[PDB]
Amino acid sequence: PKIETRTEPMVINMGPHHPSMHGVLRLMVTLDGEDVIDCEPVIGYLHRGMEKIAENRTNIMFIPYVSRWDYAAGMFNE
Amino acid sequence: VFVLSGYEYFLGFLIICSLVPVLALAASALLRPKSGRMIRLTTYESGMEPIGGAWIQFNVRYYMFALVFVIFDVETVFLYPWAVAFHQLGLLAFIEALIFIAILVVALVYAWRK
Amino acid sequence: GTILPETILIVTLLVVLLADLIQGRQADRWTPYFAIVGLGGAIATMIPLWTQPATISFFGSFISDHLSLFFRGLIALSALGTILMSIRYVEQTGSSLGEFMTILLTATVGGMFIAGAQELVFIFVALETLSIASYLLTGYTKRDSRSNEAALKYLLIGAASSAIFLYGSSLLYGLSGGHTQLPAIAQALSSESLGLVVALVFVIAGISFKISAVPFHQWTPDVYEGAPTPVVAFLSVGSKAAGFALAIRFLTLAFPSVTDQWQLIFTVLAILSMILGNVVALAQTSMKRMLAYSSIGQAGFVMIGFVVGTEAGYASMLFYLLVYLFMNLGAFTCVILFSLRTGTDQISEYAGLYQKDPLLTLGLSLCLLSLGGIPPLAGFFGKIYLFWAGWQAGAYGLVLLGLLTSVISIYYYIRVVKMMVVKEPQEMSEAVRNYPELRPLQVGLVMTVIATSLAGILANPLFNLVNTAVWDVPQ
Amino acid sequence: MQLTYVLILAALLFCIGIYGLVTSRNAVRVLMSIELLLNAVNLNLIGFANYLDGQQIKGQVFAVFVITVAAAEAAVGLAIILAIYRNRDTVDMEKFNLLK
Amino acid sequence: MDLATLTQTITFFALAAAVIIAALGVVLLDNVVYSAFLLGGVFLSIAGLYILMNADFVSAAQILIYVGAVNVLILFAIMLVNKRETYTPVPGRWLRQGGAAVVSLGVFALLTKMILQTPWQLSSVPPTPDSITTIGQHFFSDFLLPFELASVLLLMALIGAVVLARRE
Amino acid sequence: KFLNQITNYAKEAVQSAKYIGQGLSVTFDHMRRRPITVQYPYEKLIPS
Amino acid sequence: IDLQGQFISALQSLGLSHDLAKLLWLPLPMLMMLIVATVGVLVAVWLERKISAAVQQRIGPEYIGPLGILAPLADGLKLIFKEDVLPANSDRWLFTLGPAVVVIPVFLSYIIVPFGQNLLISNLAMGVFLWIALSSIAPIGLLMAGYASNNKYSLLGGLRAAAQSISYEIPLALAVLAVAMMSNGLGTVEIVEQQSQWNVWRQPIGFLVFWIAALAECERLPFDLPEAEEELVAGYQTEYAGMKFALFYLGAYVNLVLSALLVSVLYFGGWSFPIPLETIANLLGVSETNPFLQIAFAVLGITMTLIKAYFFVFLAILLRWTVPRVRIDQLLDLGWKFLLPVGLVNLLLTAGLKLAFPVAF
Ligand SMILES: CCCCCCCCCCCCCCCCCC(=O)OC[C@H](CO[C@@H]1O[C@H](CO[C@H]2O[C@H](CO)[C@H](O)[C@H](O)[C@H]2O)[C@H](O)[C@H](O)[C@H]1O)OC(=O)CCCCCCCCCCCCCCCCC
Ligand SMILES: CCCCCCCCCCCCCCCCCC(=O)OC[C@H](CO[C@@H]1O[C@H](CO[C@H]2O[C@H](CO)[C@H](O)[C@H](O)[C@H]2O)[C@H](O)[C@H](O)[C@H]1O)OC(=O)CCCCCCCCCCCCCCCCC
Ligand SMILES: CCCCCCCCCCCCCCCC(=O)OC[C@H](CO[C@@H]1O[C@H](CS(=O)(=O)O)[C@@H](O)[C@H](O)[C@H]1O)OC(=O)CCCCCCCCCCCCCCC
Ligand SMILES: CCCCCCCCCCCCCCCCCC(=O)O[C@@H](COC(=O)CCCCCCCCCCCCCCC)COP(=O)(O)OC[C@H](O)CO
Repeated sequence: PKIETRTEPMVINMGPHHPSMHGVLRLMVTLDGEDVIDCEPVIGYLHRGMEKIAENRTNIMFIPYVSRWDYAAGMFNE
Repeated sequence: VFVLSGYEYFLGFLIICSLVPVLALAASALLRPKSGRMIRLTTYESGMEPIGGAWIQFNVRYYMFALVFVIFDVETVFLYPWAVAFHQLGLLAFIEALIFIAILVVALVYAWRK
Repeated sequence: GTILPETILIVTLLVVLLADLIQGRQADRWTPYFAIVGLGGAIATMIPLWTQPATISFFGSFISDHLSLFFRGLIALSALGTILMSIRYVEQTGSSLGEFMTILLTATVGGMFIAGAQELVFIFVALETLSIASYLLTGYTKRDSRSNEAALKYLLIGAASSAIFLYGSSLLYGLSGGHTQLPAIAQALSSESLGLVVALVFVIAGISFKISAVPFHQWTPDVYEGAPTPVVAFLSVGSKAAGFALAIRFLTLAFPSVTDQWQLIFTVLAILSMILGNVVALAQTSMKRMLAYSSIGQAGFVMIGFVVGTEAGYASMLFYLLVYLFMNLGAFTCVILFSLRTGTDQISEYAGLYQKDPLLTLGLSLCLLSLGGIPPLAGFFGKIYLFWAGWQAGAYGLVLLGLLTSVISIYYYIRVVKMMVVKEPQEMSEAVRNYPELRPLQVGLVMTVIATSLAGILANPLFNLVNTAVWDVPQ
Repeated sequence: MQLTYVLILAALLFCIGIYGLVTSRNAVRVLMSIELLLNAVNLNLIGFANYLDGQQIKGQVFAVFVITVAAAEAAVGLAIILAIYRNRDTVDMEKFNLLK
Repeated sequence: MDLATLTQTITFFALAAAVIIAALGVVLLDNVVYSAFLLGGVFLSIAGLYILMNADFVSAAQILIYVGAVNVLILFAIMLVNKRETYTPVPGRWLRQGGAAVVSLGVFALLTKMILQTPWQLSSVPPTPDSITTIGQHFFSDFLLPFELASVLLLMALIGAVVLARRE
Repeated sequence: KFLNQITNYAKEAVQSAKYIGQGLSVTFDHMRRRPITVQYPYEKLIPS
Repeated sequence: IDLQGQFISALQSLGLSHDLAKLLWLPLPMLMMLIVATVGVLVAVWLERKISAAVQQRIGPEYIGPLGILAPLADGLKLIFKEDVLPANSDRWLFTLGPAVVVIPVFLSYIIVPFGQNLLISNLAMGVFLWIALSSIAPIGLLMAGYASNNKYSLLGGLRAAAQSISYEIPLALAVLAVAMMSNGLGTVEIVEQQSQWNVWRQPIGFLVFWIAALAECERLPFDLPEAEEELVAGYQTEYAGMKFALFYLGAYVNLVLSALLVSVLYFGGWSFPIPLETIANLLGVSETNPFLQIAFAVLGITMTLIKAYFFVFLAILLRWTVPRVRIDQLLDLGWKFLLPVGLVNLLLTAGLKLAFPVAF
């Protein structure tokens, strides 16, 4: 029922469920006593395949699609 | 013999207050869905699976902050009857309590300097 | 009320703070001095109140008679001798020196307070002040596993001994109505009962832990190997001083001398100490462990001073307890000086030291022979007075055992002088074959060695002192 | 509720603390047993103060001091245990024997 | 023969049973954290026993220090030293276990005989209710040396413990 | 050397107190304005 | 009036063993204080949700009751009916006990909340000191909620919670110390009856220290570290589902009404409509046995206590949305580096002013 502390660098998973507005990013980060040794960001939880779609849609068919890459401002990418 | 006046209420109220959680948590147990056993029973790791190993990388970060707390927790116990009885004492007790507090201040400075 | 008897302790107390704040600001400091100066001032503060005033009490909670001054000066001198040895020792280790001298001076303050304390609460507080600082000093070199295991062992034994002593103190407070005072308990209970015997044995269990009386001895051989060697030097002189002071002030003055079953108990413990601590010391390979068992044996010797208490056994005990300071400070200074240079090792590595370093040999052999009881030397007269104070009372068996154990001790004390002198250039140990070729260490070594060789024949000036101190023990 | 009952209870707590201090193998449990022992002592002191010396209570101040110093000795003992653990990497009290 | 004394007896025996069971759990249980919490249970029961003995200040002080400071320290340290407990059984165990058991039972019987035999001086005068002002008077009149030396005790304990548990 | 550190500490503490008092006043002022909430089920927002 | 006198007398009129009547009365105040504590919890939840909405140009709950009055009732009844979960390898008995050890001593500290004289459960001799001692059991509850979890996420939250609740216990005691210096004692009624014509005007530093320490009891968004959602998900609470989580949700607002009432009684006083009311001899009222004047002054005292408790509840749930959070290390520097020195300084200052000017102290 416990976690068995041991003198190593600890790896914590700030996984895909970010209770914030910073999308879905995994960020497996290790730390040695309130530091950061190195983090491995695990992106890709929102790869829907826009590049392969764009090859099969005409321009006016694709222009509604573009407002998604970088949501916000959905007019730069337009 | 017992001459502590006010006690009668601390025992009865201790009972009636300890009865609040063990009654609400039993009323909730009577009327609530049954089991949810299979995979409801895992540990929340932001949706992913626990990485394995699962240690903490022990730190003295929270032993020293409890050592220094024990020290001054004892200090307050030593200082309470001095403050409550500061009327009958007068001077020459302020001097001794002041020596006590100065020693504890040097202790705090030592803990704060490292 | 009458805080004058405290201007000896508060001085040292001030040093504890001043040799601490300077370590907060500087961290590379010369606190070894103004700590020697602090103890020197604390000792010089005793001359005004050694003979000038009569015996005084703080509030009944502390007494400053001549016996108290004797033991306070004894513990202060032990701390002064330990500060000298521990300068280049804990500095050679990657550790601080101010945070060590504060602990050492606090242990000294506790030992000095427990000497003149005559109340249950204050006795407990002084004893625990000594014990906590003893644990902290034992586990100081936190890099070595032996030091940590020794500190853990010593703490687990000493805390249990203190719990037993506290149970005895609570029983003693409950038997005699209230009266946390010591002299007000003798007036209350003046008859042997089961409660009084149980309180007596439970106090003895916590006294013998301090003075190393067997079967309450089994920690010194494991603590002397573990602790830093200057901590061991302070622990074999100052801790026994405090323990014997507390035993005299407690047993004689609190436990109504009508219940002198403690004389039987201490006869048992002294016989057992003499027999064990000298027989087992005979088969040892390290110098610190040998000195541990030797220290047990010497405590057994001292315990025939106040087991026949006759105003001459007390004086014999005090004189041997004073000479033991010069013997053991000088026997530990040479051990430190050898383990510093190259050795860092045991008895077998002493072989051939007469060629490379003759001063260390001439200083260590003198102290080992003094411990053995060799004529003119501080130890011979100490032991002769211990043995005659034992015959003059009627304890034939105790003295006839002390003599045989003195021979057993001469054997393994001269076995070290064997290695130090005998060897030719082909029989030097590997630690002497490459022996190299720190001023306070030498100036403490020379002083303790010239004291252990002259305080034997120039003993008359420090027999009147012992007698005026003994005049205060009740009987 | 008599003095003899409180004293027998304190003696029995002393007994249990001794058993735990000698038998237990983990290293923090011996410290907890020492705390049990000191509580068995404080109970004696408070019982004596309540029954024998009830006006100028002197066992209660002595008990305050005992509690203070039990806290201090615990603060030092856990430090000693952390130091020995940092090097031996265990708390098995049957592995701190550097002797024969 | 009263309703007050009946409550003071029932509560005393309830707290005594709690003390015995929790103190046996501290030393017998195989898991160490259960012992760490039953220790706070012991301390709370003894704090109640103090209140039942007209000592209201020292009970609150015990709750502050033992089940509020020493217990939290013990819980932290028990967490710091978790390594899944691979204790291999040692042969010379039944010897020391049996010795501890017999010496404990013998010492307890001896103490019980001593307690039931000696004639304590009960001094039937009701105690004082204002038990904290008296403790305040004794810190600076009678117990001035211990009150003053406890400060240096705490300082040396802090110094030494920071030195031992430091990280370098 | 040591007085400049203390005067900087004071100039930081009093600044942190004023910059909390200002925010407290701003928030206590905010609760006088009419809520901009468009209480949907009974105050539906007419589209463009 | 002395309702206790009438109750015990009318109960002894029909026999029933007069000494037993005094035992048959304890449940009456022992549950009146429970009632007022539960109503205070409902009020605190409602005030938080409706004041955070006003601060942000918003509207709180309005479709539950008339004004969202039934919002705390719904939020509690939901958590009652929720399925409780106990994860795979978590302990089974320290799990369901953490949320109860963090709650029982928060309720028990209501013995000393006066609400006017003779209107409190058994004014105790230890009073505020008993509360200082009882407020040290919750860290055991947080360590228990963290140790009994297979989630290393939540053990790290239990540790940083138990390490914050002990950081703000020394200054919280050094402020009550300076108050008890002036108060001549520790009982709350005896602490407040020194206001006979307020301690905030003579302890202007101890008030600040006490209030900051009480707000830093893992309570408010100034700190609320184990509840700081963004940095870590709920800390130790991240695994409690039904009533076990409602015990945390509840033991954190009762621990706020309690602190508001305590600041009121220590530094302001649950009595004393500001003028020295009991010097209303100008209406020639024989207070002593006036059958009413008694009830009128009772109502005045209750209202004057609740005004100054609501003042601080309001100010706390206003600072929640005004002060930015501190990481954990800027937090542990408030205690032990700013609040502990200033607490000691305030204690020494009160001592010096009490020794020099024994009048007004
Ligand atoms: C969720 C939160 C809210 C929920 C409500 C709580 C649930 C209870 C609902 C029932 C409400 C009906 C009760 C009517 C209130 C009048 C009763 C009263 O005042 O009774 C008062 C008496 C007084 O007691 C006596 O009071 C005497 C004198 O008053 C003293 O009171 C203080 C002590 O000194 C003052 O300092 C004062 O100067 C002093 O003289 C003596 O002290 C006696 O020793 C003492 O026994 O106590 C008593 O029985 C009172 C005991 C019952 C407590 C209930 C009080 C509820 C608060 C209602 C306040 C109404 C405000 C105005 C209402 C109209 C709107 C404008
Ligand atoms: C056979 C089966 C039996 C099973 C038993 C179970 C069944 C239960 C029975 C019925 C349930 C009734 C429950 C409540 C009834 C009310 C009882 C009461 O009135 O009890 C009266 C009690 C008792 O105290 C009173 O106390 C005084 C008497 O002195 C004595 O009273 C106390 C007890 O001794 C103290 O010790 C005091 O020092 C002592 O001297 C008074 O004059 C009365 O006599 C006395 O009764 O009142 C107090 O305790 C003060 C606490 C109340 C104060 C109210 C302040 C109210 C708060 C405001 C409300 C709004 C809050 C909402 C906002 C909140 C936001 C923070
Ligand atoms: C004047 C009052 C008189 C009575 C008052 C009682 C109030 C509380 C109890 C309500 C009556 C039913 C209780 C039975 C317990 C239980 O849950 O059984 C299990 C069944 C579940 O159904 C069952 O579900 C079961 C599976 S499961 O476990 O629920 O998933 C399944 O086995 C079963 O066949 C299926 O039917 O559930 C019920 O019977 C009721 C549970 C929920 C009822 C909530 C009522 C809310 C009342 C609170 C608000 C009132 C305000 C204050 C009033 C004082
Ligand atoms: C922090 C966690 C807890 C730590 C400590 C827990 C330990 C509990 C504390 C122990 C409390 C001590 C013992 C209580 C003493 C009971 C007897 C007593 O107190 O005497 C009083 C009277 O005692 C009683 O009458 C109380 C007995 C009843 C208490 C029983 C508990 C009540 C249970 C709930 C009520 C149920 C009622 C319905 C039952 C049918 C004295 O009266 P007084 O204060 O007025 O002083 C003067 C006196 O009136 C005359 O001179």
